[PDB]
Amino acid sequence: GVPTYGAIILDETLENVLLVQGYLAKSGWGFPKGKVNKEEAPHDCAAREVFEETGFDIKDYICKDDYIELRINDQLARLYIIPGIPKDTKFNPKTRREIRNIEWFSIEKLPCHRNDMTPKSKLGLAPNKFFMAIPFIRPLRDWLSRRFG
Ligand SMILES: CC(C)C(=O)/N=c1/[nH]nc([C@@H]2CCCO2)s1
Repeated sequence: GVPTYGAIILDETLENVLLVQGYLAKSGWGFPKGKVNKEEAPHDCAAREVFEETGFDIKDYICKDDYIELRINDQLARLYIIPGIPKDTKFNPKTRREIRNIEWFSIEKLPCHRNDMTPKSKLGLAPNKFFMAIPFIRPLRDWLSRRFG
């Protein structure tokens, strides 16, 4: 699978994260990210995708060693951690044919797993609008505990 790159943007209090909502198969909330172009460096891909999806330029704030990376279904997604961005920043996608909405979310209120259906004696997981973000939540909380406190 082609690698994807993006960002986890936090505010100045470290208790809110910026998520974006797409359409159709990307109809829920997730971190801004996308697929790398041929010959494009990881940091340049992350900045390009975040600016296309949010209108905010991270290039002068990326730190090379500060990211969370996951391999899901043999595809690799790497999100650079960007703290300290003011909550009154004006965010605007480049293409609203791809992005429905942009919002801050409390990290402590976000889910870190989906719920089962054991009350119905049925296998699988119940739907949740944060499905694309959920895999990053626990590793982000653990990263923030080790780096800050
Ligand atoms: C109404 C809208 C915000 C919403 O929830 N969209 C979803 N689309 N995909 C979902 C399911 C559950 C997780 C796996 O796929 S949830």
